[PDB]
Amino acid sequence: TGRLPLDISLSLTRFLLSEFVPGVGVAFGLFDLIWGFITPSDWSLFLLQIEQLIEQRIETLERNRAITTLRGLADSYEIYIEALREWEANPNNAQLREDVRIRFANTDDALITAINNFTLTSFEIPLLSVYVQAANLHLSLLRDAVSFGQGWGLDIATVNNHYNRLINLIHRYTKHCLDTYNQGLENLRGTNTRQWAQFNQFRRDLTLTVLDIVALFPNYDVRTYPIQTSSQLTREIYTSSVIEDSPVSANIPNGFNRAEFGVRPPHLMDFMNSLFVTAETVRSQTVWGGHLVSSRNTAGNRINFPSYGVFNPGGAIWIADEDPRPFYRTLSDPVFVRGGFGNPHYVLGLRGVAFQQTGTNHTRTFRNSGTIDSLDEIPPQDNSGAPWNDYSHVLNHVTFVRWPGEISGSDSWRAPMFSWTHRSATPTNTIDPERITQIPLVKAHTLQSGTTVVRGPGFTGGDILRRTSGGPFAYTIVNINGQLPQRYRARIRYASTTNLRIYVTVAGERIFAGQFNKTMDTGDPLTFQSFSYATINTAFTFPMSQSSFTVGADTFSSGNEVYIDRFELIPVT
Repeated sequence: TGRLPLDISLSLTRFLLSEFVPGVGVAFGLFDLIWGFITPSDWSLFLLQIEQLIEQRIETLERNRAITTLRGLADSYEIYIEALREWEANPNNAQLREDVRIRFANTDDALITAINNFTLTSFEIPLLSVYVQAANLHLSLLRDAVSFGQGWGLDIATVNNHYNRLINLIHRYTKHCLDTYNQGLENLRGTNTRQWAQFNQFRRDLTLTVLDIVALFPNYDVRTYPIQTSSQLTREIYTSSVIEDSPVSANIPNGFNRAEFGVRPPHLMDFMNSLFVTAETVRSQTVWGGHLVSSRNTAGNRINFPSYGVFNPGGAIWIADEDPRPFYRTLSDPVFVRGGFGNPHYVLGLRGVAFQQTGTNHTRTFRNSGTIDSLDEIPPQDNSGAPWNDYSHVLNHVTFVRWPGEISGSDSWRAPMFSWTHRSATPTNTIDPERITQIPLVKAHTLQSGTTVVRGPGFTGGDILRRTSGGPFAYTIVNINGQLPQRYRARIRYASTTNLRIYVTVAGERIFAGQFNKTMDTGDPLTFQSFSYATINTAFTFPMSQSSFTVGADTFSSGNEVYIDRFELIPVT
């Protein structure tokens, strides 16, 4: 099915979040999930998805070559995997060492060629999801050369050069993907709701098939991540059947802008657990007219949002009240109905929607279910026969945009918009003594005054925090697994226009700090290279299994800019 690239990409994301371990495991994983699994016809569906979004097919001859190249890569990687497996079982065998060195080089060269072919082309945009797959495999292959090169018989300078290449290529490949994605998205920027639909489908599909993978490229830095690491994707993606399934552009002013207004501004993460909906009758059609969401932050404190649309507590429909299990699916029944000679105006709304719940698969219904299935847009990350366990995303929030055109001779537009977060972004923050644990700072529960959440540059997997003067950034509650006596060090992924002090406060008591360097200049676009890792030298323990953890930065002139993506806890053993 044409959904295959989304299915495959989310299964890969699942793997790269949950199985990034030292040894041959990642190499074997990529073979089992992608390169040994996808057929040529399957690779064609990767191209097809983006060709359809941008309404531009890749020119036939070049398209056929792309598929040939991908088939070539799978053949080359298969041979490498076999040599790698044989070598690992008997590493002192000189023949097996020579075989894996040669197969490594052959696959390296093939990927270099493939990536070049997908860059020097007028079809960079429709080739972008096969680019990200070739790039991903290349980073994995170089990680293997760094991890195993000495064992294979590569000399010190060779292994070091492959490491330097690996770090450079994380940058180059990130930069290609974001430049290409940014262009593609601007190309679809428009005026109308129909244009917004296509724009948002592109955003969503390329988040799932490209940006999610790019956000995990840093994990391939095996010198920075020499034990198992766990990432979280905290970005939201949006669905809206009212906007995306309408046969017509809504007759409303600035419809694109009004639809994009329903995307929440950057914020610390929160998780809906209550939803109440008011039905409105407009020009004879009953639709979703407004609603009330309530949520919990990562500390478990309640956040009560002002109601959306026109919400009346009386006769509200209960979808959820303080329910700890989120929804993984919507089944939407939109209505697009106009009169005829006299009354050419549309009502565009949601007549009914059913929600189905993670774990239980219980259904909660607004009026009735329909046949527009969110799983077609945001599919499971696995297939066990149970989407309610296999889901990739949970329903994080519901927004609502409206235009009461019935007042003034235009369309009656009532559009609920559904915000989905990747299940990796859990409603609480957990530190594990056997992992480098990555906690995006948007998983904080309170900002210091003067700290703002800003939209992420696109390659971090979500939003980031910014200050322009010295102070604490934000306050986080963490839950520590295992034995409190485990020592950790804190490592901060940051960008800064200035040298500065970065510190963490553990449980409100002790503050550990280091002096770190400027990484960029004021105004520079953020790239992979803008970010560095600040390792605070002092190892510490948590005094309680639930502890506060503050990240701050100090000792610089106001009007600089300091950005923090995430903190990491490294177990010291």
